[PDB]
This record gives sequence, C-alpha cells and structure tokens, in this order.
Amino acid sequence: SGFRKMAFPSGKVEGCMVQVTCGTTTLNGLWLDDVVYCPRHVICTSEDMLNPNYEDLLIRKSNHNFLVQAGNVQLRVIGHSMQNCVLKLKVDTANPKTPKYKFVRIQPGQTFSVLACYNGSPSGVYQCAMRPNFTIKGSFLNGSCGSVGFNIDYDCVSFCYMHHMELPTGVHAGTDLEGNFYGPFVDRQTAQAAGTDTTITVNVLAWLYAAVINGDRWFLNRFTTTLNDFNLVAMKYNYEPLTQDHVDILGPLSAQTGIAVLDMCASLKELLQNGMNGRTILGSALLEDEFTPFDVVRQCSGVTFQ
Amino acid sequence: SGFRKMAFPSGKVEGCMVQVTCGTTTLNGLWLDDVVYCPRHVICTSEDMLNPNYEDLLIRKSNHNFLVQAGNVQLRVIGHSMQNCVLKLKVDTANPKTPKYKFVRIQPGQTFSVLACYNGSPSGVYQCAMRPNFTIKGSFLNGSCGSVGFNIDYDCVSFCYMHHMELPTGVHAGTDLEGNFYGPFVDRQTAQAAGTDTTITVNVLAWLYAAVINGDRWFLNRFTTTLNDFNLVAMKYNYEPLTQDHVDILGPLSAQTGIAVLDMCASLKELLQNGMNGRTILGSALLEDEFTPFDVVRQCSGVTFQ
Ligand SMILES: FC(F)(F)c1cc(-c2ccncc2)[nH]n1
Ligand SMILES: [Cl-]
Ligand code: NA
Ligand code: NA
Repeated sequence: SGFRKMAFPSGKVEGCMVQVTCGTTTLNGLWLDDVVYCPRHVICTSEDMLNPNYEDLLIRKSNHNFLVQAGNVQLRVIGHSMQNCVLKLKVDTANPKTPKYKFVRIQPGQTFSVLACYNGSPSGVYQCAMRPNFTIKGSFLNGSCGSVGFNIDYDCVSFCYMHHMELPTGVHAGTDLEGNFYGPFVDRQTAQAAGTDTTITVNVLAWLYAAVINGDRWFLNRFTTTLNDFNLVAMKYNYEPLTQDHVDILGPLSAQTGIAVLDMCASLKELLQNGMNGRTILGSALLEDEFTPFDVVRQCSGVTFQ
Repeated sequence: SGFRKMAFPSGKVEGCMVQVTCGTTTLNGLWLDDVVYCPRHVICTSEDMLNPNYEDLLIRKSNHNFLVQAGNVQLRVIGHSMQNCVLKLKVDTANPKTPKYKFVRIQPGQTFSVLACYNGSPSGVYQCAMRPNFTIKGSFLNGSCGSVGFNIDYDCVSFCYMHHMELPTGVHAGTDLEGNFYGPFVDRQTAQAAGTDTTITVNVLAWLYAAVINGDRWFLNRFTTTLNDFNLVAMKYNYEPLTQDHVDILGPLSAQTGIAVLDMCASLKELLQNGMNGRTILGSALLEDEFTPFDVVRQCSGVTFQ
C-alpha cells in the first residue's frame, strides 16, 4: 500500500551527465554515443543573450573553446554544430555507459523524471508533468541548464526534456532533445511569460482511481454523468476537456475498481462544485494532476527497470 | 526557483540491488563489497509467521540454500550470519559497483530517499521521512522487502533504512542496516499497531522558511511567541514538541530570511488557527512536514527573493 510521487531510477542517465564550459559559462551536457548535447545559449555572453544570432556567435568558436569534463576526465571535442536550440558537440570517445535510448517529444499532460544537475554532477531527481501551458513546475537553480528529463519504457531511456530557462513566475521552460521548445518560448533575454494554466483532467481521474485502490473512498457517490455534461463543468473550472480517448485509456482502472469513468466524473464534478469539506485524498487537500493513468497502473503493480 | 520533494539520484544504490531467494520466498538484498544484506524473515515459512525462532531456523540452513542473483548472474554464497533482524550473506565476489558508503541510524524527522525494488531490480525512487511514531509512509508492494533508504552526502551513500513489513494502517516499518528496528516493532506477524502519529514541527517551520526564500510572505504576522506558549498551542494540534535544539537548528534559515525563529512560530500558530483560506504555500493546501532544515538549505537558493 501507499502512493507516492515516484521518479524512475536515475542510474542510466547519471552515467551520461557531463560538464560543459564555454568561456565564463558552465552548464550541463548529455553525453550519448560520441555527441554531447547541451543548450545552444551556452555560447552567449550576457549582452549576446539580449538579441543573439547563434550561427554568427558559433562560427567564431573553435572545438577547443568547448571544455567538456566527464567526471574528472576531460573529453576532446572534435566537431560542433547546432540543431534548433541545442548544440551538438562531437567528441573523440563514445560514452561507454551509453544506455539504450531514444529522443521522444512528449504531449502536455504526460509526466517525466528530471535529473537536476550542476557542474555535470547529478544532485536530485523528481517527477514533473508537462503542463497544458507547456511549462514545467520544476526546481532549478543557476547552473542547472542542460539537466534532462526522461522516462524509461521497458529498458530504453526515452529522453524528452532539456532545461533552458526560468520564467518570471518561477516555472520552467525547455526543449526536447532535438532542440524544439515546448511552448511559445525563445532562448533570448526578452519579455516572456507563462500563459494561464489549466488542470489535467484525465490525470486527476487517474489519481482518484489511485485513491480508491488505496482505500480512500469517501468521494464516491451514486451518480454518473455524460461527457458533454461533465466537459461543461470542466470548462467552467479551468479543467482540460475529457475526450473519448481519455475514457478509453482509463478503461482498465474503471473495470478494476468497478467505477466507470463517467461515474468517477460525477465524483469529480461534485468535488469541483462543493470542495472537499475538510477531508483529504491520498493525504492531499488539492486535486492532484501530475500522475498519468500509466503512472497509477505501474506504481500499483510494481513494474521494474533493471 | 521552485520547490519539489526531491530524491537523491539512485544510481549508486541501483548498482547494489540483488535478488535473494530462500525456499519459495524471494526478496531484495543489498550487495556491498562481498556481503549481501537482507531481512532475516526471508528464511521463514508459512507456519513461522507468528513466533519464529530465527536462531533455530537459520542453523538448519547451508550456504547453498540461499540463491543470490545479481543481474543475470548467480553469486555464490560462502557464508552466512545474522545480526539482529538482518541476514548477512558472504558471497564469493566483491561488488565492483560498491560506492563509498556507511550505515547511519536516523532519528524521527529525518528524511531519506527510498529505492523501491522487486526481484532485485529498481522500480522507482521517492522521498520519505521517519515519522515520530517510527513508521514511514512509503509505497511498497508484496516483494518490496529488502528495498533500502539512503542519503548521499558528497559521494558517500549513507544507508539508513531497510524495509521489512507493512502495518495494518498501510504504513511501513523496517530496520537500520545493523538490523535494529525503528520503533517498537518486531519481525513477527503478531498484532502490532503504530502509535498515533504527529506532525514534525521543526520540518514545517523549515518549509515555511523555504516559502519565504522563494518569495511568499502572506502567512507572516506581526506577533511573536515564547517557546513554551508555542508548544502549549501546537500540541493541541497533534504537533511534536519544538525543542531548543530545533530552534538552534533553524538559526541559518532565520538569518537568511530575517525572520526570528519564534516569529515564524507565531506564524505557524496562526496558520493552525486560521487554515489557509483558499491560499496555498509552495503549491500545497496543507502544511508540509517531510522537508528538514538541511533539505531546505540544500534545495533553496542562498539568496532570498525579497
Ligand atoms: F503477502 C502479501 F499479503 F501478499 C503481501 C505482502 C505485502 C507487502 C506490502 C508492503 N511491504 C511488504 C509486503 N503486500 N502483499
Ligand atoms: Cl445519475
Ligand atoms: Na458516482
Ligand atoms: Na539488480
């Protein structure tokens, strides 16, 4: 029993973290096969950041301008190029610890583990969701750029996030490993803001199912509803629309717990309209939306990643 | 910015997890140098649950009764001995992945990371705290016994918990790595129940300091309190006593934020009286008690956001 915000074991990714220095700027890089990936803004001075021309800034750099340290061992950079907003540093040795991996771009609502890193050295791991407004509510300090986010699907590490910047509200923005930003953000020191966020409805439902599985049942009721009725309520309370595909995905959990999705939706409707009346669910006084249906199934079944 | 429940990177512990089988029972072992540590109750049978005599059960075992699998590899058991409630299996291979490590017994309120494992293979990582009633609120399924809790200071892993059992309330009990149980529990299936749990006051205070460091001041007030009046109030809310040790411990956070410890105590008293009135603190609608003063300093900036 029990249900905790759980990250993937981070060992396979720790073996890929390196330190990248260019001029006075040090940040983190991801070392896979013979390439080190890091944010292209590593080449900018402070005034460069105000309005960077990245191709122009890069041509002035030689390979020896990029100092890369894997542990206490230096790596020899033998080539460099840009792909969208990530710099690719070709090195002279393949990473002997390279895991089985893919680069994948995730959808808002999906979760991933972040390996927070400083000076190429992993410092912590935590679980995040890509918010509907394409930010993440991370925890990062200066020096954390180039830290990465990932899932493990069977034995393959799926890399989905590289950290680039913090927005004025304290939430965070970055790219996939092909350098495409999540959200309408640019890697430049200019005025940028998180858009208004919404709650991930299918994840809240998944977490209610997790609650029921763990004996927390007070919010269940006799009522059911319809998609169109419930989605009217969701829109009123700034919840994402629930689609038929979400209902299908929650299917397993509906049959296991005996609570149909629209039955559970009636529970969520009543919670949104009346609150919790002093009670908690899985130890929380707010409705939690950073567990996907797959997260709930996996934690409540013990899937492993050796 | 940001503030998240953050675990240590697990890789150094992942490289130590093995599977231990005895009879029909399989669970996890921790492989360090040439010793594998696991719960002694792996040698119990179905009729041994209530009043096992471990000394009598163990004397009947030979080294080849213990099967230890590390990855795809059988390790050879060349010796065994029992220390309190843990079994130490001597094996014919030192673990080449053994980190710098030590064994530390922790006090209630301390936090640590848990690497949940099944069949010797890691499933997930999360953060826990040793409750005042000597249980932990974990996420553990059948087969998770032998999973460990740890901190990582510099590059050194301090092992502080090994999981032995789940109590009827769904919380968890276990030992240090010397096999001594936390709290009054025993590795028997006789009726035992956790004491009434209380809130870790010094940790709530730490987390309020984290909220100020990250720029939130809404809950402060113009008042202060004596230590004794605070404790008289807080105990009525099932909060642990705050000692002068705790006040001393909070000195650094107090100095960083400019809020005297006893002034922060006055804020907490008011929060217990008023609730949050629809507001949140670091994203929670409840007061969080599983961040220590040491945790806050490690995760937060050294510069307060005024
Ligand atoms: F044997 C049972 F009854 F199937 C079983 C035991 C556990 C468990 C849960 C958490 N920690 C340790 C063990 N789950 N289920
Ligand atoms: Cl109805
Ligand atoms: Na219902
Ligand atoms: Na293993």
